[PDB]
Amino acid sequence: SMTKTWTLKKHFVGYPTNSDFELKTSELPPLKNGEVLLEALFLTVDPYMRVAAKRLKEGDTMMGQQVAKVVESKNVALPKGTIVLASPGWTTHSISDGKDLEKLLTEWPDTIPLSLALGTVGMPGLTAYFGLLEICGVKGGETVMVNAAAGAVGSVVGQIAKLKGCKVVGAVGSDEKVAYLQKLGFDVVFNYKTVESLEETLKKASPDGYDCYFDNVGGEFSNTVIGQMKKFGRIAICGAISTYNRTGPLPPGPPPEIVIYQELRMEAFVVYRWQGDARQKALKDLLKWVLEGKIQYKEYIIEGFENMPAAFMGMLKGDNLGKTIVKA
Amino acid sequence: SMTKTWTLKKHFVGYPTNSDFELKTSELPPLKNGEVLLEALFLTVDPYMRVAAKRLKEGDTMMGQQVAKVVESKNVALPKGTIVLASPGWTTHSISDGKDLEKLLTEWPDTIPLSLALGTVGMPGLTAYFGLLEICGVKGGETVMVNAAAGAVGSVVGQIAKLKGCKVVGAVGSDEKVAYLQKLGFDVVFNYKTVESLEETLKKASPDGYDCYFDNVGGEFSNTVIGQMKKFGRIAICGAISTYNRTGPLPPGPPPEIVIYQELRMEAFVVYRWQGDARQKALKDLLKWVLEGKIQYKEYIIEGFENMPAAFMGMLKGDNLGKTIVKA
Ligand SMILES: CN(Cc1cnc2nc(N)nc(N)c2n1)c1ccc(C(=O)N[C@@H](CCC(=O)O)C(=O)O)cc1
Ligand SMILES: CN(Cc1cnc2nc(N)nc(N)c2n1)c1ccc(C(=O)N[C@@H](CCC(=O)O)C(=O)O)cc1
Ligand SMILES: [Cl-]
Ligand SMILES: [Cl-]
Ligand SMILES: [Cl-]
Ligand SMILES: [Cl-]
Ligand SMILES: [Cl-]
Ligand SMILES: [Cl-]
Ligand SMILES: [Cl-]
Ligand SMILES: [Cl-]
Ligand SMILES: [Cl-]
Ligand SMILES: [Cl-]
Ligand SMILES: [Cl-]
Repeated sequence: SMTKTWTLKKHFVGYPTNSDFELKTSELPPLKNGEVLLEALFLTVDPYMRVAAKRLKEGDTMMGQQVAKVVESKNVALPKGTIVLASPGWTTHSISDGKDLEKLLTEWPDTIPLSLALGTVGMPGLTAYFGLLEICGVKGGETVMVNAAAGAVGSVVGQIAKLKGCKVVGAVGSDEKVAYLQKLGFDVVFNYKTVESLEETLKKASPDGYDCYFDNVGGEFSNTVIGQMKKFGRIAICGAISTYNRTGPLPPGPPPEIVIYQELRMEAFVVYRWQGDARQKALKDLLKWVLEGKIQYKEYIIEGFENMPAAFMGMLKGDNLGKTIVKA
Repeated sequence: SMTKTWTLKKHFVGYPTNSDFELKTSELPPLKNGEVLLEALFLTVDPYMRVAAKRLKEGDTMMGQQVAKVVESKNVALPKGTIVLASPGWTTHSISDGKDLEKLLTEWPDTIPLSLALGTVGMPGLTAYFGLLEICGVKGGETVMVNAAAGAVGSVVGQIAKLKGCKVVGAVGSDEKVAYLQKLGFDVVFNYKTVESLEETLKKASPDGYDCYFDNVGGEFSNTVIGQMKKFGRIAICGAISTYNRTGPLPPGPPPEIVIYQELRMEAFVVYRWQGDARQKALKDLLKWVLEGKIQYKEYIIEGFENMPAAFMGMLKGDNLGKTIVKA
């Protein structure tokens, strides 16, 4: 069985470029007993891959998750036709012994795109769920600041916060994204590229400050928000996408006098802290909320495996409205 | 009755120098009913004063706490001879209505210097107690990193950590402070000014990394420690003394990739979060541990109120062995 694979040709320097990637074709070996052949249906690209790539050797396959189908099987538990979540990296076909696969929720209806299993009802949505509910620890009535708010993580954060009775202020990177989050029920949404002053916009959005900060961006954006956190405010550090492609030193941290006298609690997290049973319960909640209309979503589906680098680079730049997914 | 007062003549640039301070002599107003006249016995100088000074107007009294004796009284609860903690600033004599004064522990013995009420068995010791036990949440068997470790905060952090069954690594600025903390039972103590590599020294001190970081210093030192924190490691942000006297650009924040991958919890605190009740129980614990020999101490007593600016500057620069105190 042939396969195509995207490899890291050269470690990224700044933003990735086309030349940093190399497509290779190879033939996979026959299956051994207990193994399955997986055909990728949908492949995700996500900001963490800009960081995780630094641990690869040049020539290695780019890491990542996909929704795949078993197209040949010598595994009793995994017959032909089985849909799984797998992480063989950026490849069209792969062989698995089954150990590391995750199966689709049995509740998964044929009325919603399978690509959502990589987004809203997948690891980004779970990142939003646990970051907001357990790290921010919202109980209701808080004012929550969320950046990269039209991303797959941030848009779930804001919609769950509304369900919990919070006020939500969201920062986005385009005018279309403003309308999107307006439609989704955010209390305040602004385009951070076009406001005159981030400081003044955040102050008008919540004159008495912010209880919780769900931080995907980092850098100077976060320095500005930290200056508007209430005493004992909570920051959930999910990502720092404004920094991952840096070529020079990081910006200065926030003035320590602010952090100390406001007695801020800042905790970083990764979704895999929560184990399988907790993630399954949360995925079922996310799916129920989607089917009830309480969580809406947008996807940016790009056709063609050959476009996966372009998908990744466009996503890193914020060029796309909705979760970026490649359809094989 | 006359008083001498140290005022801020010029806002500090970098570290203070002598010409930034001005000593003034004035006559205090007569005592009204319910008031007491307080004579300073011991006055403390502490790093937070360097930051708090930025908010003063030129001519204002420098802020700070002292142990004082009631020498004239119209307040039945505070007869002449009563010893109190008071915060009138850097002044030899002051008037109080009594409302914010604190008597010492009832069981305070005459075998313990009164000046310890400004150190090990006072606000520095309480900062150490709550920061380590509640913000870091040590439970036993952890490895603790503490910097500015020979101050009253740091020395109490290390000795409480030892009595809880932790390993403690301390960073100090002089060889004499290395010997002091070695005698106090710190597992590893190093002079950060003379090591070839802070990264390598911290690695040798704890090859598997740090569970808890009690941080008084901040800046680049803390960025290095953050790269050696264990997964779910906890940072108690008490101070950032490396930034208080630092000219020029502020230091970069820590690499977000490390903070997020290690899922660190970083919380700032001030001792005033804990109300007078819980502070009293902690103070009793500290006194009992001093009397049992589980917490030892060293003070650097400078004679003469006229030497208080010099005491402050030497303390800021790390040049004094033991908590710096001025004896009036
Ligand atoms: C899979 N996962 C959890 C997660 C987080 N950090 C990791 N870091 C590493 N090194 N390795 C991992 N596997 C990893 N996984 C995810 C995936 C995507 C997003 C995320 O932020 N995605 C963007 C995608 C933006 C877009 O598609 O436009 C978003 O805003 O939702 C977060 C967590
Ligand atoms: C009173 N207190 C709490 C505290 C903290 N920050 C504040 N900040 C401000 N602006 N105002 C306050 N009153 C204040 N109080 C204290 C006092 C001293 C130390 C302290 O760290 N002292 C040094 C003294 C160092 C030395 O003498 O060498 C130490 O390391 O023990 C900490 C907290
Ligand atoms: Cl190119
Ligand atoms: Cl390499
Ligand atoms: Cl997987
Ligand atoms: Cl966005
Ligand atoms: Cl819930
Ligand atoms: Cl300065
Ligand atoms: Cl130090
Ligand atoms: Cl020290
Ligand atoms: Cl000594
Ligand atoms: Cl991880
Ligand atoms: Cl205890």
